[PDB]
Amino acid sequence: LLTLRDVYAQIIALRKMGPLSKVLQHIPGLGIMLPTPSEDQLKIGEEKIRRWLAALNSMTYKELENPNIIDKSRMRRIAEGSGLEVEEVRELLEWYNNMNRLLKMV
Amino acid sequence: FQQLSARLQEAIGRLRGRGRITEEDLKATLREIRRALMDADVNLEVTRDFVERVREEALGKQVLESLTPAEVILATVYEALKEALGGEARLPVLKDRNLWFLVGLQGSGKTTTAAKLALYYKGKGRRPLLVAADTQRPAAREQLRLLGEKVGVPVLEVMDGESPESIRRRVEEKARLEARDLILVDTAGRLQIDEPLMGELARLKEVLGPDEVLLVLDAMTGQEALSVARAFDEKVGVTGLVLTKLDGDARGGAALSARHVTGKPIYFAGLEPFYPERLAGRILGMG
Amino acid sequence: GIILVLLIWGTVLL
Amino acid sequence: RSLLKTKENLGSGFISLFRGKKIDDDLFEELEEQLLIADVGVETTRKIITNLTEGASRKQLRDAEALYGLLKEEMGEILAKVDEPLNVEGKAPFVILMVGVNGVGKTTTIGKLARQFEQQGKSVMLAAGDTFRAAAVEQLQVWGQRNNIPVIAQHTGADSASVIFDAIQAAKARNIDVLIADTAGRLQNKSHLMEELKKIVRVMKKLDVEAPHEVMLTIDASTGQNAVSQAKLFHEAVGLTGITLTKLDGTAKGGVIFSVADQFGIPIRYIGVGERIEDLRPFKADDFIEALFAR
RNA sequence: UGGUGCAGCGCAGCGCGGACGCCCGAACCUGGUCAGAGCCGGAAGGCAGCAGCCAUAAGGGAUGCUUUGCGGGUGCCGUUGCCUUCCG
Ligand SMILES: [Mg+2]
Repeated sequence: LLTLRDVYAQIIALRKMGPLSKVLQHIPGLGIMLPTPSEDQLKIGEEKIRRWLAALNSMTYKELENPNIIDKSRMRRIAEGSGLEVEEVRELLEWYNNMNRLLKMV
Repeated sequence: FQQLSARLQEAIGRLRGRGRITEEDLKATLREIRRALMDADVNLEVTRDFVERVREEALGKQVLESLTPAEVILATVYEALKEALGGEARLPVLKDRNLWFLVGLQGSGKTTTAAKLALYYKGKGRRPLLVAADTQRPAAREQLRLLGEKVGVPVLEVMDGESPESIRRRVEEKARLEARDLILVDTAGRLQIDEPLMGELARLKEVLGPDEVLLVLDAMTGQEALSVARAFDEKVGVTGLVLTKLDGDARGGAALSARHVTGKPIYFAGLEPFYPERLAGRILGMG
Repeated sequence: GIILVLLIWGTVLL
Repeated sequence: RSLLKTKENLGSGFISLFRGKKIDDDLFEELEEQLLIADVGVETTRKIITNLTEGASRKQLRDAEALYGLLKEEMGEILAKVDEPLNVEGKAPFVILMVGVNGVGKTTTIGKLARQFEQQGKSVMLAAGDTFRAAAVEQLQVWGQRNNIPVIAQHTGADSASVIFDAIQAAKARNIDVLIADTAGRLQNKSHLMEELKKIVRVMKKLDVEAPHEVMLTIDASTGQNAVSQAKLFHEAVGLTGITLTKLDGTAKGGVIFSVADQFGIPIRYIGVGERIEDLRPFKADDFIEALFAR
């Protein structure tokens, strides 16, 4: 049930219930339909879950703040350590900056 | 009720614009509704009376001669669902001084409901008083204080191993200094039903001597909740039922088999007064 | 209000 | 026969339905509304009505009672396409995937079916796949414990996709003809159930590139529409090659067989019509229909 | 004859540098422990392995009746010898 500390305390709570669906707990707005979130049980079928939650915990509690300092020698680092590929790491690194960005405009 | 409704709505949808129906066709919908109740974990006996009820009503409204049978059946089931919930809305009686007990198993929002019931009458011009009866687990009375501290209702915590006599001594005193016209005694709650617990609840009732006994049961259990109410009403003596978590429940085998089995009218429901007529519509897709 | 509604809802894309 | 309650709307039921009736639009409707009761299926019934009208028009029919010799033919061909007896000879061992939702009659069928093979003259080895359900594993062990039937079981919670392997490996060395094994059956997670069973058929190709040989499906009949939804799920999960309708006798919904044989076409293996082990004769088309319409 | 000024050694102290002890400490390519994750196989059970944590180099800092080398505007210390010049 400044941002990095919040990301972990949040993502960690995004597993002990599903992948849960509490996405509709702090949103007074309305939804769309039900035949759409059905593709959420698909990823659950596999013995695994997602690649994101992999290389996510495979990083220092300071390397997630400014992933910009990460180079070609740092991407392959959290790549083999998590089992993912260099490409699967980029999509993850280029996101940590988005959260800390779009948040500023909020 | 997602499942329940989804079964009934379609059960009648097959008769949406089919002209005059035959006697054999009428029997179809009857059984189609039966299974809709079975899967909804509804009492067998209640399931029969439900189907049989529609049988008489249908034949009484000349459904086998009506151009639009989907309209007759819809109105028929509506009457069955409404009566299956209680027929008409019912609420506890109020007078000079009131005092009830909030008995129930642990994990059914027994403590949460007691806090909501106090805030309800509070806005109606009443003066409730949350009083924990639990004397085994101190944490039980601790959870009631927080709830009463947010809603704005005074909570009276009892001591550990305190005799019922000593309780009534303070509950009656604190109700005089602050002038309380309502006392919500929240009894202790456990996972299962044991004799030792059923014994303390009975003695505590012979002392204070309440007027009505509300039982907060879980609707996410179905017939299971009914069996639980079959004990309290035998060892203690309940007068009403408060089904909570109705949203999570997609069946409704405890709400459609309450007035029949236990026979206890559902006053409140998890929080606002239970409206049989209202819920009867949401099931048919019109609430 | 609307924060992660347009954020986490995009993590399933990749 | 134990189908009296089933013949209330089927077979002999049509007799009192077309009794003194004239073949017309209002006639076919009165029939379709009766077929949708035995859970025959909307698509199935719709197909029967059309094939019936065409046959009751291109031959000039003015008697509804004459339709008797029509439905018995159409409804007979539906099961004739899924009428394929089960053979378990030649192969050794013979894996028999047992899929189905928990609480349907799987563990019950595995027992009766096992007593059939040994009765013919062949050894059989059980295998409690679904470890999560100790209620089933405990029964599969205590049972074969007195029937001298070998049962393979492990720690509660082990991989059910391997409980079968242990039975197969211990079958080629202990000489075993028939090899039956149960699996998990939870609809709560469609995906999981898919990959779970799918990862079982892709691994049994080690000791036998032909195993599993049969993908039996245990579904209840009294359920009605439920029996259709379940079979449809397992059909999209793995390659079903056999289905068995249990608890058919005792309910007026035996017409579900026409839905799990037309909409799917999966050749029905066995059929339940009682409680005894003998009350489970192989699926027969020119037999079930002959008794279904038996006046 | 004598009083200063000497040089080279022998004892303390001081300054600097180098060890020991303490603190901090390099992304990985060093090690142990390794949630999550990933890999291998039909399982039971393993392999590989990142962050964090612990320990530990290079490289610094504070401090040390402690230990060592070197370097001098310490000191009324005792004595001998030599010497440009100065002073009785
Ligand atoms: Mg008494």
